[PDB]
Amino acid sequence: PVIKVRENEPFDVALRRFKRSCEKAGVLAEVRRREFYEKPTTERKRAKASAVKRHA
Amino acid sequence: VSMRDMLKAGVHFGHQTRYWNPKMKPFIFGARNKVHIINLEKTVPMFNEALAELNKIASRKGKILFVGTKRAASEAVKDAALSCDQFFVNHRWLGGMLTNWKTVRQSIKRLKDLETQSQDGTFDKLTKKEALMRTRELEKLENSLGGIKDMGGLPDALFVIDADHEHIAIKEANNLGIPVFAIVDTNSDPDGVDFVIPGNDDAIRAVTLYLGAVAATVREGRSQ
Amino acid sequence: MRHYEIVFMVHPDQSEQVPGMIERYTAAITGAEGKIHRLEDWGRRQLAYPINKLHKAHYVLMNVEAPQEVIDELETTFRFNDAVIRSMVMRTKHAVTEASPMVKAK
Amino acid sequence: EIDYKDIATLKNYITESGKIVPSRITGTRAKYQRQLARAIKRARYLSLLPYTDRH
Amino acid sequence: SMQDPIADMLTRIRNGQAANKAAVTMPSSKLKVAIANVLKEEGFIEDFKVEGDTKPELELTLKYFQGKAVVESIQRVSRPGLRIYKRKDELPKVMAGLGIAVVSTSKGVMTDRAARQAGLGGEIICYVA
Amino acid sequence: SLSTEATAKIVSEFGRDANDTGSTEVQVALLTAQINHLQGHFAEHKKDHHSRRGLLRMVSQRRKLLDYLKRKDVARYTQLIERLGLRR
RNA sequence: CAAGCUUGAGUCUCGUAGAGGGGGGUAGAAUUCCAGGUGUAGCGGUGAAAUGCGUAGAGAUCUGGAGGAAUACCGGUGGCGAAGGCGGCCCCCUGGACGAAGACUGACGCUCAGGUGCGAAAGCGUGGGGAGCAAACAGGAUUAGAUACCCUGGUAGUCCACGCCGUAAACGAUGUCGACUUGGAGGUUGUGCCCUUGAGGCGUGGCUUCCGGAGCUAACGCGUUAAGUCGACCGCCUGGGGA
Ligand SMILES: [Mg+2]
Ligand SMILES: [Mg+2]
Ligand SMILES: [Mg+2]
Ligand SMILES: [Mg+2]
Ligand SMILES: [Mg+2]
Ligand SMILES: [Mg+2]
Ligand SMILES: [Mg+2]
Ligand SMILES: [Mg+2]
Ligand SMILES: [Mg+2]
Ligand SMILES: [Mg+2]
Ligand SMILES: [Zn+2]
Repeated sequence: PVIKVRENEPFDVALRRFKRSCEKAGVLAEVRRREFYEKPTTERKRAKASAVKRHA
Repeated sequence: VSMRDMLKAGVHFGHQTRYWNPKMKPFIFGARNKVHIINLEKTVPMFNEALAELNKIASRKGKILFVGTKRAASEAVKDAALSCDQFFVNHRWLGGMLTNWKTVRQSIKRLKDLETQSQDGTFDKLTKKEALMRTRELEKLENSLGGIKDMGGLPDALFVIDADHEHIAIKEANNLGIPVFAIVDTNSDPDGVDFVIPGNDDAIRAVTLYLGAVAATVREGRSQ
Repeated sequence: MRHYEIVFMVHPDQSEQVPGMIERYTAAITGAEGKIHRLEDWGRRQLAYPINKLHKAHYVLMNVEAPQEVIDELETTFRFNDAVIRSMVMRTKHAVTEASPMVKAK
Repeated sequence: EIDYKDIATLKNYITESGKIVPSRITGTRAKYQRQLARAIKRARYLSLLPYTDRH
Repeated sequence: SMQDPIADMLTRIRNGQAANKAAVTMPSSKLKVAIANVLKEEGFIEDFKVEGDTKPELELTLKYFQGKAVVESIQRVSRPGLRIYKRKDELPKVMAGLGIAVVSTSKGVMTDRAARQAGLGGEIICYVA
Repeated sequence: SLSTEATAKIVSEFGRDANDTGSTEVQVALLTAQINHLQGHFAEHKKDHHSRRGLLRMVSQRRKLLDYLKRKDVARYTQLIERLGLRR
């Protein structure tokens, strides 16, 4: 998520862009995911569970 | 009724392929546009055969309960039912109307007490809340029990619009040995029905056709 | 005979040896009775990311029909040769003989 | 039909930071998703595409 | 593998019957045809046919009564894993005689009743009621 | 597996012709060839257990064919194994 | 017992998909470390702290280099394998599965006590390797205690080769093979047909996920991938503790 402010665009709008670029890019989610070791069995467990919830 | 006569109303139209109940394989012509098309070759003789037994039942002073609570057709079932001096259920069927008739019968007494009192007993001197509050009760009872209010006993037959929608009523009948005549659409279960009439059970044009036919044959069976 | 798509990219400072490397490679394929089916000298081209602190590098493309022995010789001599900063042989189910998107893209 | 050399087509399927776009977003068939990712991976090694926005 | 084709026959009948099927069909064999004969003659099926010469397919027309299957039970008795033979004076009867047992004798396949009356014993192929 | 030229060749050698592609002798020759080629493979790749289960299948399968043949025509069997240099 | 038969089972041809196996190369991200430039008083860690690290200049930033280990995105009730299990890219060696068409062999089949082989992790032996993680162990905390949970470190081990071990909730807690029995919505992967005239229209195989019908079941639930209806062969159970 690289951003370049355009002319006569307020610092705020550019910022809001930037934060949404990272929301889009999944940075913090990604960093959260890796802060700590997850066992393979555990991430397979997570994967099934979300497949399941993704039925409405 | 005629094969030609039925086809116009769209009796032949059914539900989609995806919603069918397999038991109804025999009565489906085939399908087009992902919609099941019922067999009118099968419908008419079966329907006529339904009318005959109804005609017989009506000719021994048999009481016929029309059942169809779809909002779209609720009125048509009433006029159809009243046109032949019989009884109906045209809004949500109260479970146990037949199987628990002794208890539901009390509500009928309540109905009559209420419309009688509101007219001959008249009141109209009220408290100002009772006018609507008693009408409230009377209003409710009327939709629920307006059609069977004078039925007196258990009916001798049921005629039903949509066997799946009205599965409750057809099940009570089954338990009481009361024969069930029903419009049974491609998606429904024909097992509860003694005389299965397979055709559309939604479209007001189709509904009125069977019903218009049903009420007419009662009068013939009545007129003797 | 197996078919291969070969790509090798040469250190720009040695771009002048590239003619010779082609002549030689061909001769070892024709020499093992293989065929050569498509050859594109892409010349210098900008890199997507730096490699060995280089931007740009001479590219060459080759589609070839040849045995394992000569293909073996080619994979090693690409390691050997220090001019070749990156290379890749990939197997292909059949010959190819249309311009690559590179020829068209210019 | 898909070739790692067709960087024009390959670009439609990567993000601003050169990350492969999942089949979900693109709505690309599952057989070819794989074919694409193998051509994007091939194209990356040959520096015809970036791995990351960094470089 | 397919080591008892008679159980297979019994079962194809039983299951198609349970599935209110109009007919059932199976690879043919003299022994199947001999059993089908007894079933038909005792009124447990309508009729049967075998079609083809080199790969004969046998077909049984099932039978229904009060929207019910005429065949109430149909079970294998003797079997590849345990052959059952009986003597004339030991011949079982099914449902106290209301059903039948199919018996294979020196004089071909017939019912318990038939074999009894003809002074014979045999391999007890199945019960039917 | 065996090459189409090397497969076709054995069928010629042990079959009634080019199309006698399923005779017992042919089937057993083809298995023989592939077993002996794979002798080379597992010499270098001892840790390729998965492939080996496939080789072991070719073996157990050739064994069943040889027994059937022996049962049905011992004379055809002796020739076949001597010719393939088997049994020791 | 003898001759057969072609539908079971094989063989042949051409293709398809795949983290199936083994070997060899190679890539870019990051951590840690080494060497420097800029910079200066903190960094780090926690619930709060302290141990720890930094004026021998840390941390932060930029640059170059060493090394090991794992391969983001793709990625998915996706795929492959007998099971264990298998995921960056490329090549080489190799096993299995499936489809289309027709030819060939002619019951060559199913199951399998004993036997043989495979078999996660931890563990063992010899020699390598060693970034990160981390049993043991040390130190700081918490606590009434705290041989723990948390923090700062950190050895075996985790990695490679060649041997050993032979066990797991090694699970679908469901043995293998075959035949038969209503349906709906999807995923995946072959293949025949249709102005390919649209990212489609009509069929036909393999695998798979979610519902559900009869039937089954103590119930939960299973339900054409059966826990339904049958047959062939094997393994196993016979109250709890003791074990
Ligand atoms: Mg680094
Ligand atoms: Mg293969
Ligand atoms: Mg023959
Ligand atoms: Mg060790
Ligand atoms: Mg610790
Ligand atoms: Mg040790
Ligand atoms: Mg155990
Ligand atoms: Mg279910
Ligand atoms: Mg149920
Ligand atoms: Mg005990
Ligand atoms: Zn309807």
